[PDB]
Amino acid sequence: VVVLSFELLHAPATVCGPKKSTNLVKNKCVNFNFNGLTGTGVLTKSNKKF
Amino acid sequence: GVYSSANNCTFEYVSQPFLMFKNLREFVFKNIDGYFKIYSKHTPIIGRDFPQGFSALEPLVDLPIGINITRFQTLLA
Repeated sequence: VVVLSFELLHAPATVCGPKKSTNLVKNKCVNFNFNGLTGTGVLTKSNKKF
Repeated sequence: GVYSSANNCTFEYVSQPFLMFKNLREFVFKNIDGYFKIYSKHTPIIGRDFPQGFSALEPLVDLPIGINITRFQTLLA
């Protein structure tokens, strides 16, 4: 027998289920979610340097 | 490098930057809502202490620890 506590706590903690990622699509109007940042738009290759 | 004693270890983190005529080593250490954040930058030194010019510190690590910090001590060799 295996028993999983899943206790939870006040402190911030990152244990989480894996998030699946789809394939990327550019130059079309799509909905998107990039690491929690969500929105709607057309994604194109950028010349900006981060 | 002798160290002494500790128990019930909670969090570990290794070698994000691996290492961090002279260089100024600037660090900012802050603890906000349980996340311990370290920002740092290296500035070349040419014999003038604190080289002048604006220089901003980039983020180094962000540790979701939740530790309560009220005091700290610097460990010297």
